[PDB]
Amino acid sequence: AAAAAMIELDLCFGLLLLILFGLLSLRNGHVSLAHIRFICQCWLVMITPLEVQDFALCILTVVLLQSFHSFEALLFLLLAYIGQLYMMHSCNLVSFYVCLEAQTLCVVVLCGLLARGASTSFSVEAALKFLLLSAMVSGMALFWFSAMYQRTGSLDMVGQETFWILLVMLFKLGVAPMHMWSVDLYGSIPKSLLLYLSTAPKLSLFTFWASSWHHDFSVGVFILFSMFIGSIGAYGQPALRSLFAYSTINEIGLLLLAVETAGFHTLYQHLGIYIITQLLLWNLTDKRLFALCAVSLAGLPPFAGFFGKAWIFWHAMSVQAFSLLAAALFCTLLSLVYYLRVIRLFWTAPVHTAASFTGAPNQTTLTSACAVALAFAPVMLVKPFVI
Amino acid sequence: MIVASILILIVPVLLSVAMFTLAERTVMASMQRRFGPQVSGISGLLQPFWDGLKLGVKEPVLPDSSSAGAFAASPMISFVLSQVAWVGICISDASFQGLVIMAISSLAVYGVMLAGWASNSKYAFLGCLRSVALMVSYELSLGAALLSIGLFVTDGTGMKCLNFAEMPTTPQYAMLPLCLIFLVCILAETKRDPFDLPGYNVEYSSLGFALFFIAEYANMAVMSAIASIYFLGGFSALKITALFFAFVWTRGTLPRYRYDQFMRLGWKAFLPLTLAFFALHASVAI
Amino acid sequence: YNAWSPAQRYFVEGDHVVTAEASRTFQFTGLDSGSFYPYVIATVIATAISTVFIVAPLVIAPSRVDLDKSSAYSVSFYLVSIMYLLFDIEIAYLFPYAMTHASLPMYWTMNLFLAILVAGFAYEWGMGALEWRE
Amino acid sequence: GLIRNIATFATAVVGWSVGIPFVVQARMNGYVERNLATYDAAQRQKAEEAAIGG
Amino acid sequence: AGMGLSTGTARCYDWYMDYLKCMDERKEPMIALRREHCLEWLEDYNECLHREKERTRRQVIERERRAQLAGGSKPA
Amino acid sequence: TAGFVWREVDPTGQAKNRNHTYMYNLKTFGHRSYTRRDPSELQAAATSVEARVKSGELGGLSPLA
Amino acid sequence: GWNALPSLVIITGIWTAGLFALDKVQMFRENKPAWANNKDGWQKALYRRDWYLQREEETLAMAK
Amino acid sequence: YYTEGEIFGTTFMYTTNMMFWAGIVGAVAFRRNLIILLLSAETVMLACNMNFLFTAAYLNDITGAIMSITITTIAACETAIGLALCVAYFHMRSATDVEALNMLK
Amino acid sequence: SNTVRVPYSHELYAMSRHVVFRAEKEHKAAVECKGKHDWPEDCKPESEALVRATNKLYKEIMEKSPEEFKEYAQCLDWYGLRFSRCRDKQTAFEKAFPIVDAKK
Amino acid sequence: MFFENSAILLCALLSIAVGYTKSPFMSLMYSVMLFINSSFVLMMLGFEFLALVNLLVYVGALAVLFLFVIMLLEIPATELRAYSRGWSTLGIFVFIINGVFQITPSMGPRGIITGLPGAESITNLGHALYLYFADLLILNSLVLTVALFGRFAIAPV
Ligand SMILES: COC1=C(OC)C(=O)C(C/C=C(\C)CC/C=C(\C)CC/C=C(\C)CC/C=C(\C)CCC=C(C)C)=C(C)C1=O
Repeated sequence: AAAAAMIELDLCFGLLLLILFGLLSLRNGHVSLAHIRFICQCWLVMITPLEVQDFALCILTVVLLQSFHSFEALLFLLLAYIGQLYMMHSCNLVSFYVCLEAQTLCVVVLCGLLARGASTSFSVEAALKFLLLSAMVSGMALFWFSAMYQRTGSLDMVGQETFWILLVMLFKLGVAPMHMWSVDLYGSIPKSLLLYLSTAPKLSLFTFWASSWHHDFSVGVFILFSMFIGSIGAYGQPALRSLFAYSTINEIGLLLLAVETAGFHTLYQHLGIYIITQLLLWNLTDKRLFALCAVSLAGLPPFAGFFGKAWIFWHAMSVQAFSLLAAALFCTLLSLVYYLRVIRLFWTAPVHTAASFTGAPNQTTLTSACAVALAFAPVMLVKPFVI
Repeated sequence: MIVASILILIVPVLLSVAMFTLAERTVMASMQRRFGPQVSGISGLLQPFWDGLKLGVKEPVLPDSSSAGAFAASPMISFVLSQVAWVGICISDASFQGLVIMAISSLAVYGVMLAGWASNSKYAFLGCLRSVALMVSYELSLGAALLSIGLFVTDGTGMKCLNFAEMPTTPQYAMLPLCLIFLVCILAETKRDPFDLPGYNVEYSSLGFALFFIAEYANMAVMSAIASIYFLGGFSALKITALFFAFVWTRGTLPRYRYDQFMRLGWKAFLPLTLAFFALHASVAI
Repeated sequence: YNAWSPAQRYFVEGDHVVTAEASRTFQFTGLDSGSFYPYVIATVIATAISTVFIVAPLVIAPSRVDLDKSSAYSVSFYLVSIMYLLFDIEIAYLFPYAMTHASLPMYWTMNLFLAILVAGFAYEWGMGALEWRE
Repeated sequence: GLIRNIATFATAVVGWSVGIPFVVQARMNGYVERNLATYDAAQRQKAEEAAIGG
Repeated sequence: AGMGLSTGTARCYDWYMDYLKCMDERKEPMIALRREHCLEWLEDYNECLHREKERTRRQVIERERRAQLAGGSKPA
Repeated sequence: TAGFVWREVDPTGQAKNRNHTYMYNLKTFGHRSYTRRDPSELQAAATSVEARVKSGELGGLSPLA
Repeated sequence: GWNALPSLVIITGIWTAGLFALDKVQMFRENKPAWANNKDGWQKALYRRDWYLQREEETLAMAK
Repeated sequence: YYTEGEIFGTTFMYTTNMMFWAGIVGAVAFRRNLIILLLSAETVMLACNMNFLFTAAYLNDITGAIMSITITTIAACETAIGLALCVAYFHMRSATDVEALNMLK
Repeated sequence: SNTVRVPYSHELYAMSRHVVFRAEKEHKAAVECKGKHDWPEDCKPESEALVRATNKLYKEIMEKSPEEFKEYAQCLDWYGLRFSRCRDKQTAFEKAFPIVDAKK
Repeated sequence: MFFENSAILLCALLSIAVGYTKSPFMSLMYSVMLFINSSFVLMMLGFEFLALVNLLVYVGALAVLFLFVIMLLEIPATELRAYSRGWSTLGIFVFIINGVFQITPSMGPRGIITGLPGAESITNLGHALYLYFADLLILNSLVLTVALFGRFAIAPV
């Protein structure tokens, strides 16, 4: 009986109808597609199950779709969402491989498609490098899956070959020293895909890790590499895109410290606060709120980034992971300097914000002003909330 | 015994290719109210042999600006693939024989593209891509036709296959439009009329050129045998001759398409028709 | 290939079976059912014949050196090649369906597969990508 | 030249077809030797545990 | 995922099912603690898979056969 | 499914958490088990077969001479 | 026309004689007129068992 | 000590291991173009596909064949997209680079 | 060791109709034993009984109707064990040797 | 079994040869030889249909796209530092260590395995693809859809 699979049939039927509707709308010469975007958001809601993580991903992708305008980009983001959703439910390396590869192909094509102006060739260059680096990591995953399949005779993810699969997962999160594909991507690709790349796949992969993964090894050297390299790199790079790429490497090192000491509640709290800050960061038009992102990414006390860092520090001290904790505290002391550089650049400066001329007047002030109210979330964060 | 069987197969293939190219000349002449080759031997029966021997003592032109290995390799690859496809027709018992021959005929594209890469002509590079585009475009309709054919091929034990000895010995009346599409696809693969616009062997002389034409006529005979197996209830000598006569008859009476015209035909007419027929036959076969 | 174990020889003992297998004639109704071995021999023999065709006019033909005898006398292909690649993969997927005696849920799964195929194809048709004007 | 390249390819193919099976044979011989050492050590441990384990 | 290539199931599927049944019937709060009590079924499943111990026995018999022909070449 | 799993909470609490791979394989492919035959039955059946051979209602072990 | 008849007759005769000769040769190799049939795993197992038992019958014949 | 089947199996596994590392390393080591890098990625995929098919025959199991079909699909899609991007980048940067498709120079 | 074998595959196909109508109890016992016990040692008497019951039947046919059985088995051998190509030989053999003992 | 083992070992030689040569055309020719030889290797394992899929997809379809791209984009620069710059000794050392000596093999502690031919059943494959792995089949279709749309969007205008 197939009566337990109506959501899958609904997914496929919705894709079949959406392609035909997008074709009919384009035969009329419509230069805007807000109706297509609303149908895409409805389809996103209709295929998502009733778990916390699934709906967090769903609501995140509904918010992200407001920064994309063409039909093909919307289709690629939907088919990347299918991989992102179904990776959280993957209990093998077969589905794991297919979901990861679908996401990689969608990201590569979007990086090629959306570039404009003088930065087109730089974006295509960085997309090619990302594709080549992704191909060999995919080959490593397939090779060691074949080794595990031959040794165990089954699809269980146990044994020594899980160390290389773990390295595949660490590549997909931009963990140093395999971090330079993300550093290349941050310097050229436009802001909407940078917003997409810093939020949704990290959530999808960490939920797969929380749900169906065990390894008998450690990730401590990659924690050290990510934290020290990210902090020193963001201290040393004057371009703002490289600053935010290296600060992202530092944040993924903190999330790996939360993974390594168990306690995924602190991981989920810090990831949620980080995702809301990212949603504020890449949609800013008034540059004074760039200082709020700075004080809430430096871990300064009353804002929500402090709470996200401080439960990670608390659980690390609870299980006595002293050396990694000391390295994390040193890199936190270093991170403050370049977040202060951000504050010097964009707060202690005269205010200029250009008006719109061709309509759409400051079109994402709702989301940015809503996400700035991360100064009111700390009242709920101090309680036993995320567990 | 396998080497003996293969050589005993190879002999009538080459003899038949010589007689096909003579019969094409003479039938094309009879439609045009003339005679065709009659002087060269009694009833002209030595003309292909003297063409082959004339090309044998002809000077081989090796251009000293090309890559000699790929230039030599292109007609060898074409000829070898034609002979191997004939062996797959007659000296095989494989379960997926039609898939084997489809795979071999998909390899035949390489001789055209190696000739296009090797010779340093401006329009050989221009025409090889067009010929490859035509063959590539009609291979998909051939594959979907094979999908429609294989839905009804079952052996005695109940297993579905593409084995030629398990095909029925009666004409497939239910698949007449698919048979017509298959025949026009054969015409498109062999670059005959009305798809003969693209040539690629403009720099070849003597026995490399002879290898090109032997490969072309042998591939035509392969596709004729395949169509007679799939649709006409078996492989026979009379069916080979009748289908060859039909191809020459079409070449006598029709003009050719432009490049974009047969591209639109193959990508907007033949592929949707073969896929729709596959869906209908799958609905019937349940 | 010859069998290397008593279990592979149906537990027949002796030395007559080993020599008889190593010096056997090829037989589709003996030990070599569905074998694909004549395809390799055909390649070797036809390569020999075409090499003899290549080499022979270098001996029995006239030749004259001249500097003029040794001289020369779009994105749609990208579309065709990539579309042919994807459609060939799809037909290869459809082939295990046609080789089975499929039940009704198999039929509806296959039709969902074909529907996704033809939906992408019809989108590229409607946007004017199969009109080969350029 | 063409004859030089065909000769070099034929030489490389024949040399690869004769040389690599010796590498594989040496590797398999090393694995057999280490496995036999492991078997003997396991038998020694079993005898020791039977001796002081009753 | 345990379906056979030419048969209904794989050739060592039932050994795997024996091991998983043993793991199912234990009550320890950790998988690593439950694994210590089902090591015999895991060993039999690994012996189904790769036959390392049968190969080891044949290697030992071959070592003795090569020893009884070099050190012992007794003529009649 | 063969590569995906979905987890939902029992409203009543009367469901036992097991390995979903083991449960999936039990429902999909089953599990075959066997037993060793008791030796007394083996010698009894061997004696009966020997008696059937001797009394003449059983043939030989080969069709040849 | 009458000039096109001899080549068309010769093609048929060539293919008839060649197929007859190839049939006789492969019939001598295989000794049964169903060698080209499709065979599944059960039929392959049956043929391989038959071949090995024929070899065993030959081995046992040269001992009496 | 070992049989002909064991030689055949160990030779297969040694061959595929050297194939995998050849595809991973060699075109980068010889400082080749992006087109040859994509070809070597196809070599990596072929090594994994051969390993899966060998294991599927070895265990009498279906999962290797499923993985084989999936690997062919994903590898061809990624290769086609990469070649399209290579052509676009070459046409964007050939006016000032000449050797634009070689990033290992 | 003793040589144990059953007739050739075309002979087995030619005699397969008599096996269930004349050696049903050996067939039942062999099927039940292989269902219960996996080790080949544990099902040796029933295996031996089924082999001997097949060989005794093969000895019966060659005493009563050898030429009809030989031509039918040769026909099955020639056409790749396809029953649909040897209906006349099958009818002649079953007429010479009935599947069940008629007029009893 | 000399020719079968030699045909198995030839695949690694062709894998090295793809990157070793300086001509891109010759690299593609080596790859075509490798895929044909590997399709014949897969048929030693008993796979008839999947070897034909290997041939039909990789040699028939993908290598044609490779040869079109190479023939459209490669003006001869083999002298232009493709010969004059050589190769990387560190990369060659990595290849030797990992693929010749094989310090981290896929079989791990095991060193000997018995190769066993299979018997491919396409009825089993059809049942598996269209009943047991149907969700993976549909997601493969979605990946092919991504490829088709993405190529047609990325085609240089
Ligand atoms: C309008 O279409 C046509 C063309 O344009 C496409 C042509 O170009 C040609 C001319 C080209 C020809 C005939 C070349 C192709 C055929 C060949 C080489 C014949 C092959 C025959 C063989 C191998 C058998 C002959 C050899 C024998 C008998 C061996 C002899 C040995 C001894 C005596 C010892 C023709 C006739 C034609 O109609």
